[PDB]
Amino acid sequence: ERTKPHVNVGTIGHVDHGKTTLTAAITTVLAKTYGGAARAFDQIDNAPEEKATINTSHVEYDTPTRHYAHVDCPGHADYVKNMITGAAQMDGAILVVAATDGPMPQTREHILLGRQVGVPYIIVFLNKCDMVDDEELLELVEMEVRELLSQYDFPGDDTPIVRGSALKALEGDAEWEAKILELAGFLDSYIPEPERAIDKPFLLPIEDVFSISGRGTVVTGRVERGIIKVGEEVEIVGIKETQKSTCTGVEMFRKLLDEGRAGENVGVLLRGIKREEIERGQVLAKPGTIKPHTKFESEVYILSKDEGGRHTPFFKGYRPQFYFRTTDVTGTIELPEGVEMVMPGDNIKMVVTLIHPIAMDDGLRFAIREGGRTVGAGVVAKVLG
Amino acid sequence: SCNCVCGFCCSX
Ligand SMILES: Nc1nc2c(ncn2[C@@H]2O[C@H](COP(=O)(O)OP(=O)(O)O)[C@@H](O)[C@H]2O)c(=O)[nH]1
Ligand SMILES: [Mg+2]
Repeated sequence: ERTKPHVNVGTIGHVDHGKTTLTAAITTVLAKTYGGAARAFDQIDNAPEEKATINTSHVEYDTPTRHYAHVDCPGHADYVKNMITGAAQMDGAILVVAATDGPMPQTREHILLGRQVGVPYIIVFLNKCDMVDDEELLELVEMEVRELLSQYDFPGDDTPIVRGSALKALEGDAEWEAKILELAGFLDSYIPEPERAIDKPFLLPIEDVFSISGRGTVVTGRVERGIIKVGEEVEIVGIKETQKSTCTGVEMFRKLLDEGRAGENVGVLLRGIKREEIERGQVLAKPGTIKPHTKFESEVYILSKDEGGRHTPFFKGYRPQFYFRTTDVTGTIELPEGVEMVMPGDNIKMVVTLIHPIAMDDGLRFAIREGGRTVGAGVVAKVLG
Repeated sequence: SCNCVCGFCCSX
């Protein structure tokens, strides 16, 4: 052991359903049982820092086989911002639903957003299960969620539901603390280990570009993921028609290498490629692992006024820049049926059409800007073409 | 290429 699989989880669900009570109950019960830093309600409900303004907390807990980074946010606003910008990373999500109230609005909203941003797996923890002494009832509160998760394409019929109480356990009533651990079992069993950047296909966002008389053209940048080995084929995707080409060499700090790997800045030499055949906004990629698209469906968050966002709303015919990886491309937006204006601070489904194509796939994040001044954030929820 | 500590750059 020492440093084992790192998994990013989080808590979601309608307000005061017990998300922050569960987080605490987890650090604690887990800290006891397996050993680690424990934390309680009162100081986990605090909504500090930010970066990518979000009110969030962070906690780390361990299981005999995994290390978990858990995220919990005070209110719905913080979750939307986090899931859309991608600041709050989740390989899996713990949907905390009070058996008392049952599936509420924000609960559906989180399952929805969750699907729009890429949350790959959702585990359910039916909380406040101590306030209910019924048996046939919590049988529904569960069939509600099953059906619901299914509404948005989550295997509701297979989603693990855990009846518990982030309170009874949290305090010490081991009888329920056993649920905190069973939940922890599903984290380990139902949440698959995240694939590490190098394991994914090769993607290199082009930064600088210059030609080499006899051989062709070299492009530079950081490997976002994958590995580019000298001699393999690669594609130039974006803006113009995709092109093929062999990598005849890699260099870094003037030293030629046999390969370039994720997390590194390198130079790749494209055999037969002319410098004018390269545009900024293009990427290098394992042949056929990503394609150029010009239209997509996205979920965007418009920065609020107090986050430095625009002081005024925008209307149809609004045409800003969508910043992708390296460059911001121009696009037109189509708003939801009967949506006139989008107010600062709002989040909405948006169909965007770019004037130039960009390499992309569901899950790609991007910034919405005006004059190089970022006013919004989004994630591609569905490439339409 | 064209870098040497940590800029964007290269060679080939
Ligand atoms: N009786 C009882 N109280 C709970 C239970 N789970 C959490 N608490 C209470 O329910 C409220 C939920 O707080 P919190 O975790 O901050 O809510 P969240 O906004 O959904 O994260 C608090 O007032 C807790 O005391 C439970 O299962 N039973
Ligand atoms: Mg809370």
